Amino acid sequence: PVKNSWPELVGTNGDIAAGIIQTENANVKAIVVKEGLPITQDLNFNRVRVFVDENRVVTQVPAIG
Repeated sequence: PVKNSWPELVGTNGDIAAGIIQTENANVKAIVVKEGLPITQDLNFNRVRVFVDENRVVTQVPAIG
Protein backbone atom coordinates (compact mmCIF):
# COMPACT_ATOMS: atom_id res chain seq x y z
CA PRO A 1 0.00 0.00 0.00
CA VAL A 2 1.44 3.38 -0.99
CA LYS A 3 1.97 5.95 1.76
CA ASN A 4 -0.69 8.66 1.61
CA SER A 5 -0.21 10.70 4.79
CA TRP A 6 2.84 12.20 6.46
CA PRO A 7 2.22 12.85 10.20
CA GLU A 8 5.98 12.90 10.80
CA LEU A 9 6.36 16.06 8.66
CA VAL A 10 4.21 18.24 10.91
CA GLY A 11 6.52 20.90 12.39
CA THR A 12 8.99 20.72 9.48
CA ASN A 13 9.59 23.25 6.72
CA GLY A 14 6.81 22.89 4.15
CA ASP A 15 8.98 23.28 1.08
CA ILE A 16 11.28 20.52 2.32
CA ALA A 17 8.23 18.45 3.21
CA ALA A 18 6.83 18.86 -0.30
CA GLY A 19 10.06 17.38 -1.72
CA ILE A 20 9.93 14.40 0.67
CA ILE A 21 6.26 13.71 -0.07
CA GLN A 22 6.84 13.71 -3.84
CA THR A 23 9.75 11.30 -3.34
CA GLU A 24 7.92 8.88 -1.06
CA ASN A 25 4.78 8.76 -3.23
CA ALA A 26 5.67 9.06 -6.90
CA ASN A 27 2.09 9.64 -7.96
CA VAL A 28 1.40 12.96 -6.21
CA LYS A 29 2.06 16.67 -6.61
CA ALA A 30 2.69 18.38 -3.27
CA ILE A 31 1.48 21.98 -2.97
CA VAL A 32 2.51 24.25 -0.10
CA VAL A 33 -0.53 26.27 0.90
CA LYS A 34 -1.20 28.77 3.67
CA GLU A 35 -3.23 27.18 6.48
CA GLY A 36 -6.91 28.09 6.31
CA LEU A 37 -7.04 28.44 2.56
CA PRO A 38 -10.69 27.82 1.58
CA ILE A 39 -10.89 24.60 -0.47
CA THR A 40 -13.81 22.82 -2.05
CA GLN A 41 -14.67 19.17 -1.44
CA ASP A 42 -13.08 18.05 -4.75
CA LEU A 43 -11.10 14.86 -4.10
CA ASN A 44 -7.84 14.83 -6.06
CA PHE A 45 -5.95 11.67 -5.20
CA ASN A 46 -2.88 13.02 -7.05
CA ARG A 47 -2.55 16.11 -4.82
CA VAL A 48 -1.09 16.54 -1.36
CA ARG A 49 -1.82 19.95 0.17
CA VAL A 50 0.91 20.89 2.63
CA PHE A 51 -0.66 23.40 5.03
CA VAL A 52 1.84 25.83 6.59
CA ASP A 53 1.93 28.77 8.92
CA GLU A 54 3.35 32.25 8.32
CA ASN A 55 6.90 30.83 8.87
CA ARG A 56 6.18 28.03 6.34
CA VAL A 57 6.14 25.35 9.07
CA VAL A 58 3.76 22.45 8.42
CA THR A 59 0.83 22.73 10.85
CA GLN A 60 -1.50 19.88 9.78
CA VAL A 61 -0.84 16.26 8.80
CA PRO A 62 -0.37 16.28 4.97
CA ALA A 63 -2.48 13.69 3.20
CA ILE A 64 -3.66 13.01 -0.32
CA GLY A 65 -6.86 14.68 -1.43
